Amino acid sequence: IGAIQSLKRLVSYSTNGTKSALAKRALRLLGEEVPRPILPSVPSWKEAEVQTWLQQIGFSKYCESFREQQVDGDLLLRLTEEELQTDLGMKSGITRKRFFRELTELKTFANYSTCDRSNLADWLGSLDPRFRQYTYGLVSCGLDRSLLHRVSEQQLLEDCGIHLGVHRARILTAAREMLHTPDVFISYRRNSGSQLASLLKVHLQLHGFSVFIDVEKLEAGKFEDKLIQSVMGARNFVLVLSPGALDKCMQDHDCKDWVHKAIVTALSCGKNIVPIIDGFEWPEPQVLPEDMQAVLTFNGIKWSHEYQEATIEKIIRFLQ
Amino acid sequence: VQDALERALPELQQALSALKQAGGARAVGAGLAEVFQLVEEAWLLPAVGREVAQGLCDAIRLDGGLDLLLRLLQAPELETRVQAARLLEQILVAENRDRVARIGLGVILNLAKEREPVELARSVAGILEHMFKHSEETCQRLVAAGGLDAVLYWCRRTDPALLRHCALALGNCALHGGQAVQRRMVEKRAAEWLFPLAFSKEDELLRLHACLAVAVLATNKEVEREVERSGTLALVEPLVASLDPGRFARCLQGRGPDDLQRLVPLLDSNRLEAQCIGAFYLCAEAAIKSLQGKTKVFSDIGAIQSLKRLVSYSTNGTKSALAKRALRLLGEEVPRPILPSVPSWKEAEVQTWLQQIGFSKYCESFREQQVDGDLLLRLTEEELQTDLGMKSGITRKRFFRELTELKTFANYSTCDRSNLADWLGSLDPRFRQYTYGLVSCGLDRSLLHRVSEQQLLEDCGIHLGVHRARILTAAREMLH
Amino acid sequence: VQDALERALPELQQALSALKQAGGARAVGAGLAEVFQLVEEAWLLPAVGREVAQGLCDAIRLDGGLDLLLRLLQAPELETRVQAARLLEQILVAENRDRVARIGLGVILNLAKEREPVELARSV
Ligand SMILES: NC(=O)c1ccc[n+]([C@@H]2O[C@H](COP(=O)([O-])OP(=O)(O)OC[C@H]3O[C@@H](n4cnc5c(N)ncnc54)[C@H](O)[C@@H]3O)[C@@H](O)[C@H]2O)c1
Ligand SMILES: NC(=O)c1ccc[n+]([C@@H]2O[C@H](COP(=O)([O-])OP(=O)(O)OC[C@H]3O[C@@H](n4cnc5c(N)ncnc54)[C@H](O)[C@@H]3O)[C@@H](O)[C@H]2O)c1
Repeated sequence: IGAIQSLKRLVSYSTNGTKSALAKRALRLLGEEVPRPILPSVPSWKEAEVQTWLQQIGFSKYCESFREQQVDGDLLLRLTEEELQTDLGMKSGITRKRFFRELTELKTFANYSTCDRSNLADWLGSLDPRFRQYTYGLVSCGLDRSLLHRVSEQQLLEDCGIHLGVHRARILTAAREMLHTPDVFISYRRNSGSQLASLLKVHLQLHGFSVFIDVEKLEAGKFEDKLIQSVMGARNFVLVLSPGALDKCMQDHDCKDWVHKAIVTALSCGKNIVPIIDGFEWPEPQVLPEDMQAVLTFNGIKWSHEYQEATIEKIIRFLQ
Repeated sequence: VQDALERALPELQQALSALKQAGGARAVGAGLAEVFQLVEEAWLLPAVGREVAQGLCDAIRLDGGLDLLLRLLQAPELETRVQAARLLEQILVAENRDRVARIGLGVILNLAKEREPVELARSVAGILEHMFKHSEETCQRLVAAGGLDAVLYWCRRTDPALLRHCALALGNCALHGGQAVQRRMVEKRAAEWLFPLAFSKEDELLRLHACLAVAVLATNKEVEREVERSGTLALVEPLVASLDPGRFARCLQGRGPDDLQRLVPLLDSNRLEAQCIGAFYLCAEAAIKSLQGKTKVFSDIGAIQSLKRLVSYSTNGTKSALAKRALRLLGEEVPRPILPSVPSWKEAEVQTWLQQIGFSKYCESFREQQVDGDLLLRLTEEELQTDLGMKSGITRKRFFRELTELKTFANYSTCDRSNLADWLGSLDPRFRQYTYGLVSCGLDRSLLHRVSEQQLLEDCGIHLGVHRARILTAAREMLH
Repeated sequence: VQDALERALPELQQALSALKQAGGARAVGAGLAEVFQLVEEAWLLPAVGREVAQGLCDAIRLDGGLDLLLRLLQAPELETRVQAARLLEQILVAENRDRVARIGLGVILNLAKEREPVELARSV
């Protein structure tokens, strides 16, 4: 009767685990082997995936034909009548038409994530689910959603390779009728201030606040060429106070520590300094140099690791 | 080999009978601890305990203990719940994952809502991590429900192992999810939560798996804009440049051929960070497979020709050094970087370009015809078919794909007067192949407004009419 | 052919061990002068010292002395800076240039800003 090849098509094109498990059990209780589920990224196929796709659907005669010609997944999506007839030894047009039916079934169930920029396969699928075979043919010509209104019928015939004129008319009709300086600077300590600074940057960029990070990237000998351009452009300032944050800022009477440079630059600018305390006691005013003693008079915010959302909202209520 | 199996089967029989028989409050957790300790003893055997641990997981599955663990995950007590979760974490093999996809989905998903204790979350993150590796249907059922939100909330923690489990969970979900799964991750900003996971200087594996997840999300062309707006691609290349693959190859015992096929389209997706991640991982795992004797897997899958394309078309020193080290640790030679001045090529550079990309059969064909770089840029269908003995159109089409890749990365300084290649590149980066075809006709920026379609077809040799229409439209609307 | 290699390897081993061990203000520059004088003796051999100088640059690279020179280029003293620069000038072979492109970019670029003394600039 021929239910075995239909079960092989169920296994090789499965989007459900139950029918695939039942088809694998049905092919296991019979006398033949079970096939494998194919990799959907067909433009990412090498030669072995093409050979496996040949072995699973019933083209075992033409396995040596594609291997000598070195046909990968990029050449399988772009194969025509003449290359099947002359170069591949597939002289019969009925065998070629069965191969194009299997190619239609393959190019329906395919992942085009490596080349589709504007999600053209879902545009083709919203009209008719058999239109998704020309996704590679329209993407490989350089098209997207913003360029289909200037495409003609000859460009779909010759370049995109759409042989049916009804599909060309429907694609043209549907293409014509419905288509047409950071703000928050964060200084942190190298030892235990990286994760809290990155977490503050993520929770501020969830609300659209542009945040500059990587002070340590500018610690490669660049003295003041980019720190001034970062802080002068920064609308606000966040001082991550790790446990032991201002230890290296004590007795630094030569302006060598980078966190001390950030504090002196922020006090020279006069920006809104918002300290973030993560288990850190307030240091003495007299042990710090006189160019940074004003940081102890700003309204700091204590950090809670299990109640972070209200703390981030309190930070957002204390910014511009 | 089979002695550890005969030592470990009846002990787990007695332990699973004790778990099935006793239903107390503290002896059940003690039995779970005994089974989990025997699992720890099973996985820690050098080159023995892999098949032993797979057989013991098969013995747990065939006894019915997986349904017992699914019952104990719904227990109201916390201690037996965390021991049942930590026992279920270490037994998720490819035969158990089918059973968990059949029944166990929805029970672990119920534990994904309880997020406050750390001892649940450290194991449930690993359970979801290994359950993202099953299929695309399980990825859709976890992302559409509250399975992705649990990982994206647990990325806020400071646990140096739970963040590893979350990084591997997002990486496996990006590898095995699909189009709609990547859309529901990135539209819910899953790439932004990897930023503390890509920067944390406490662990080195954690940043690597975070940048792996970032690169696999960045291999999708409909996604790359929000990933560049996330800012996590800037931390990939200094991380790969600052580390050495030999130490991370000695630290890790490799991955199978199914997972090796996931690292290959990282190199052919024309993004710098994804190519660096793929070259680093294939170099480390090529060192692993060169310690063993199974280096024929890369020739069966085909990553060697992609590494040769990385070396022969390198614009970065780090990915080129990693690809040269990966090809050196294998059994073949490394290629040389080509000279970009293709109109300045003589015959020997053309022969070298043939030898580096896989046209060793046609090396004697171009030498007798005296094809230099000027004739290589101006080669067509008929000269390949008749004069060069390349009768097959599929071989000609592979040669034109390699010619497209060559004429994309080419120096035209000897003939381009008005910088036409940057004019072609500003529209579409695949338009730079016709730079020689438009310059060789005598054109520049001040003459494209009087060019017709027939002049682009016959003289410039543009075979695609869509590209002809776009070039004519851009020549008419913005030049003059 | 290989006699100059066997004469020049343990002397550079002792000299790079003296550069790695001593961290003074004037003996380090004397060790840099000894290494640079042996480099001058290495490049001035008729049709012999090419592969010999390449092997000695490989021996300097595999010992870790290139990172030592990159550390001494960030020294606050001027004399050890100019001897480290003049030593780094004569050892830039195609295998060393990969290491300098990996790490050494940005340290030499920092010396590109200091332009007034001639003894730095002639070597940089
Ligand atoms: N030390 C540990 O605690 C430990 C170690 C490993 C696994 N586990 C547990 O095991 C479960 C996951 O294991 P898995 O089996 O599903 O892994 P997996 O299938 O997801 O990863 C592939 C593994 O299979 C191996 N492999 C498969 N085919 C191979 C081949 N042809 N040649 C060489 N190697 C091949 C690879 O080496 C690789 O380790 C999890 O529960 C995990 O916690 C624990
Ligand atoms: N007298 C000196 O002080 C002296 C002389 C030479 C080099 N150096 C130093 O060496 C470094 C640069 O040397 P380099 O090796 O990088 O030079 P290079 O590679 O930039 O220049 C090419 C050199 O390699 C030789 N060469 C390479 N392949 C050859 C081949 N197949 N056949 C014949 N000759 C071949 C050439 O003769 C030529 O001298 C610098 O630091 C420079 O100061 C110093």
